[PDB]
Amino acid sequence: SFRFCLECNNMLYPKEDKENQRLLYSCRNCDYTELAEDPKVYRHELITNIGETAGIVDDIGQDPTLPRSDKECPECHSRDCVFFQSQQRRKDTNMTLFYVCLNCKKTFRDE
Amino acid sequence: DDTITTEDCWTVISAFFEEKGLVSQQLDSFDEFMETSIQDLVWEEPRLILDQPAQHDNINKRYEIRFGKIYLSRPTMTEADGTTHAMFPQEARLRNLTYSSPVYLDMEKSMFTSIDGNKVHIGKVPIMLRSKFCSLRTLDEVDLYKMKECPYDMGGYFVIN
Amino acid sequence: IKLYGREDKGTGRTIKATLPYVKQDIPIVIVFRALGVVPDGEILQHICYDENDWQMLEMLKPCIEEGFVIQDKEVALDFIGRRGSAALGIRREKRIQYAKDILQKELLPHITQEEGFETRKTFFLGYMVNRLLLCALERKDQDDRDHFGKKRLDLAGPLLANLFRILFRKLTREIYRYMQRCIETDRDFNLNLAVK
Amino acid sequence: HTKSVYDNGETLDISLPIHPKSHIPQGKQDRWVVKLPDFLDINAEPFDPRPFEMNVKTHEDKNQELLDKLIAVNTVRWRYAKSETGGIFKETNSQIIQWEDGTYSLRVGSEIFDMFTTNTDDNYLVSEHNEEGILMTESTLSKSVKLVPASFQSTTHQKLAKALSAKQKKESYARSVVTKEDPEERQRRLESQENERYRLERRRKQAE
Amino acid sequence: GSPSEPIINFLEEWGMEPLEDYDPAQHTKSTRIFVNGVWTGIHRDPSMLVSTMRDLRRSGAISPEVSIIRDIREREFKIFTDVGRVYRPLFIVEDDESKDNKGELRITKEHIRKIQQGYDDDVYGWSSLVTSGVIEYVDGEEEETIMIAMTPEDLQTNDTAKRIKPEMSTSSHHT
Amino acid sequence: IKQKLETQFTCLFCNHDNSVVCTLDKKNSIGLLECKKCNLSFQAPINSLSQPIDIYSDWIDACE
Amino acid sequence: QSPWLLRLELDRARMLDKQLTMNQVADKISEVFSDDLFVMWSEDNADK
Amino acid sequence: DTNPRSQLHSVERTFDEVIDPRNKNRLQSLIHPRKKIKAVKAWHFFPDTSTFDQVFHSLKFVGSASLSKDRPLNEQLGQVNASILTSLFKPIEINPHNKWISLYAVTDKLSAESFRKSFNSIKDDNIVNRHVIYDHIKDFDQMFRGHKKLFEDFAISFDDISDRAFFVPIVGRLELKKKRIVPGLVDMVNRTNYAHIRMDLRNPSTQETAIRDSRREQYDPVNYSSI
Amino acid sequence: TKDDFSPESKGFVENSYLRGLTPQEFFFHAMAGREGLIDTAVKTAETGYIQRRLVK
Ligand SMILES: [Zn+2]
Ligand SMILES: [Zn+2]
Ligand SMILES: [Zn+2]
Repeated sequence: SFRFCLECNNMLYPKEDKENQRLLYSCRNCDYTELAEDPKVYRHELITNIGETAGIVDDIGQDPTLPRSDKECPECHSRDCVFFQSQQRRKDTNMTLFYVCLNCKKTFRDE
Repeated sequence: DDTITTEDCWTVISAFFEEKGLVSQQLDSFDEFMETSIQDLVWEEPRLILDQPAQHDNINKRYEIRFGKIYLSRPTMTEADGTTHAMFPQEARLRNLTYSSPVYLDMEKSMFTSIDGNKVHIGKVPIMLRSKFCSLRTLDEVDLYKMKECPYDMGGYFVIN
Repeated sequence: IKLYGREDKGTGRTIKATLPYVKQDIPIVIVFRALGVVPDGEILQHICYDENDWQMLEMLKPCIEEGFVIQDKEVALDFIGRRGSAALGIRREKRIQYAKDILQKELLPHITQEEGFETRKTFFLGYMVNRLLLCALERKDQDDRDHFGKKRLDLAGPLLANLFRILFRKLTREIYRYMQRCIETDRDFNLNLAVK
Repeated sequence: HTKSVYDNGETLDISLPIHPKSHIPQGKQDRWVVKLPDFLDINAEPFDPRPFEMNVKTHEDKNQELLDKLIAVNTVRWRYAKSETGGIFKETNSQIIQWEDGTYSLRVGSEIFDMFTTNTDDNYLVSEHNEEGILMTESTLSKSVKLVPASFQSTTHQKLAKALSAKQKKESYARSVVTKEDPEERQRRLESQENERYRLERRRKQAE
Repeated sequence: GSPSEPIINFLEEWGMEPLEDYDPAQHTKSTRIFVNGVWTGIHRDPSMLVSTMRDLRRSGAISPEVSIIRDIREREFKIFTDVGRVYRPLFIVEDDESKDNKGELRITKEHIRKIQQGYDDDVYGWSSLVTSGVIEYVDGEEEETIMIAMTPEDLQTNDTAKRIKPEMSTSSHHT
Repeated sequence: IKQKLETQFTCLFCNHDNSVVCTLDKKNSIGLLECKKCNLSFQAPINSLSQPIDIYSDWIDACE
Repeated sequence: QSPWLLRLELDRARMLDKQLTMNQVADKISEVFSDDLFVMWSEDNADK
Repeated sequence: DTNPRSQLHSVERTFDEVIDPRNKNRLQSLIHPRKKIKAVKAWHFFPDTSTFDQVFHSLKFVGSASLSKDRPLNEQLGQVNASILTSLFKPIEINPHNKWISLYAVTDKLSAESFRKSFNSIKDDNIVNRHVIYDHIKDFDQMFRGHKKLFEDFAISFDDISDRAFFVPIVGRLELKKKRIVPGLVDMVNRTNYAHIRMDLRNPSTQETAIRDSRREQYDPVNYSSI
Repeated sequence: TKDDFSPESKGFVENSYLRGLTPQEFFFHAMAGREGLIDTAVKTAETGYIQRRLVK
């Protein structure tokens, strides 16, 4: 998540003040500049796990084509649950199941 | 209630085939084309406009013609001698004719002038057999034999030459 | 909407859109500003729907960096018009009008054709870019080409409609030519002779 | 620091005429913008039974007539009601009902239409002053409200369904006709006449 | 092929809100709505909308060949009135939990006897079955989102000659 | 790196066609249009996405 | 030297599987970049 | 029931079946057809007589032009603020191609509060000369969409003491977006708008009031018809 | 149901030809047979070209 100029709406780029030795975010079409809070200017993940469990919707229990199991919900302890494998579909994706209850909709595994 | 068996499924399938038939898609598509598609194709470009700023007294004359309704007719055969009569598919097959019907278009001509038309025949469209515009859609079972048409024939094809 | 740049190749992964009657590909930020959404925050709102999805944001960063040169609607329209494969030497005002013509019409015509109705086109561009990035990030399988639910069958209706449209356009052109030829005599043509 | 562009200080001494309001909002200058459905209409004019009865229109098209009947019976109206004490009062046929869940519903007669509210920010109502070319704000439009039929069994929904179902059933553009002669006869006879007058014109021009 | 204007009218009537009233930050959970491939609006309660559209199609108000698809995973609700889509009929199983007839075929012996007679008891053919809500057409894209039983015997839970039916033990229960 | 390209544009002073050559230097961000017959030189700034059509349009606007 | 810090986290599991040493990686980087980059590496007993 | 007599009879039947808001028992008798939930409160639905002469437009900010998004603007104008509730808009068009909107507001909270109280309490015929000075804040690009029908949109205002609900027509919708002024046109920009605008409150003239009454005579002729 | 890796859900015909195939097994077996026909009708031309090149 990156921020934008509050008066120009354009993207703010990181900058360093030579005299102050501080990190700043400065727009390019305007003189607006704001102090940087975090030092993590850039991050790149070679191996990532996002998109595995993030694929959750509140009304996934209304799908009739999804199998229904009897795994115990940690939160609601309901007798009815719906499970599915990982939404991320890379060639080396694990086959672990994600179980969703009909009340709390918490995603968990059998591991 | 009572359970549904396989024989009831076959009763339902029999109802399906009693209403639809086996070539219903061809006939339905052709009926849709003749009923509405031709008129919309004509109205896609409903105006031909010519203008002329005559100075030969600046007289700007605009000549515009508009396309109106589409009139269709039952297929008809026009002999060499001149007589025209209704045509049935068996005669077209025997005489190597084409089972087609004339198409008439209303053209309205306007002469706009600022100083500063009836059913014209545009062509003949072949008619799909047993469709809504075919002569065999009516005629029941008995007359179908007098016209030398097989009652088992299902239509869905054209007769060209 | 092509996504240039291979895995760890081609420097930035720029996105260039292809428009009808335009000779060369155009970066997506430029066409977005051409439709009339100049700030970058609004463009990101149009494309993405989850600010926490930093992966698609870092994928979009090179496109913004490339398109940063253009910062106004009119200049973007002029850039689109310059490559619009029209006559050479067209004036700037006529170039902008030609760009507006080629942008309102012929660009996603199935959505709309009337004026002042281009927000939907911007939203659909956002949807297309979202789908492209989503498949590029391997989050979804590429659309199946053999999926029979995405096919259509042309029966006698559509085929005859296409053929009749062609033939009727030919007849209309013949009538037009005959009218031009026969007005020189300034005669009351029967209009039953113009048709063939 | 984006310095202020305008520093001339030029000022206009324009005075606007304002009229007293028949009512004043209490506690909040909030209003709800509501989209008007096709099956619901607003008749701001006072209800005049005699012109209404004398101006009812009957059409051959059943769908159009049914739609007009539905919109007329569902139209919001008002009329002057003579009080039993001899005074005159404004009487309306429309009411707003709030249920126990807090939802709101627009009621016309026995018909009830639910309201779906979506919060909208930075949306305000203004009053236009065309003669001076300036816009004067009025209040804030906090929520956008959609009107939805309560249930399938509602008569309005059933009439709408009937009208829309039978509207798309009628489709027949081409009109049939009977050909009595050769369709090509006009072209050939007119071509013969044109060739005849071509020959006559050529002879005249050669003799002219 | 069918005109899409009635579909848009019904969608607007039943609470769909157009695109100009849409902000991605605000409606972070709303469902998009496509009609013939164009994004026309958004909706916040897609379940009741799809139920209403399906019931309207079954009652005959909407043309039975109109395709109604809900993609719960992608938060989309697509509608097709295009020409050239291949469909096929299927029986309808009463899947309403609130109904006593849950999990049973809607068609009963009364419909069968009406079909055999040829008329209703105050012409009764295939179209009457389709518009009475016991049979409906589905195309190749709507089939992605439905669960079909092979035979009416599949709707309820040692011979060397007869064939073997699938066990289907992966699912504790089926709807 | 200066890039020299032969273009089919029309000079507005000599009216000879196919006698226009576009010289753009990306290093200094400049573009020069020279008439092979008139010997006239037109200079205009260029950007990273500039193309000979851009400089030609700039010359057309400057001419009028 | 520049204030810009460039760091990267190595997967301990695969690093052990490939039978590699942090010193070896640092030496390879130093050899390919001479003295143009100052490099520090965490010990093998670090959590990451 | 296509008979005009039947339609009229339906109209009077609908008129007669209006539930008295004070009748608690009859209100509780009414039940939601689907929710099966009793009614709590009711309001009469009436049009507004004093406001039909004026023209109302729904004004909205699109995208980054949101006042909430503009943090320095909100801080300057106050974190409902009376300054927003008393803002002025000035549409100025140099040419068909170039168009924008000018926004003005009262920076002082006391002056804005006094003006808002005076404006919202206009029920008598005595108005104090409040020479309020409005300061320019920002300019936005504008687009307009018009309603084909008169009452396509209507805003609803409530009045609990009278148990009524007054609705007003909406003519069109105006959308505003943030506009970055070109550096080459600031010279003409400084000659377009103004740093301040002074508003003077005066009682409406008799002729203008008569014109407004004549305009309103279309809706309500019993209380406004000329004699 | 979705995400079903059971043998009968991915094309394992449990029955025999004498016993008869269920509709799902029938469709899967038809898919396999179609693949066989396509493979033959495609490889024949490639093999013919290869043999012609070898002979030449
Ligand atoms: Zn900026
Ligand atoms: Zn639970
Ligand atoms: Zn020259």
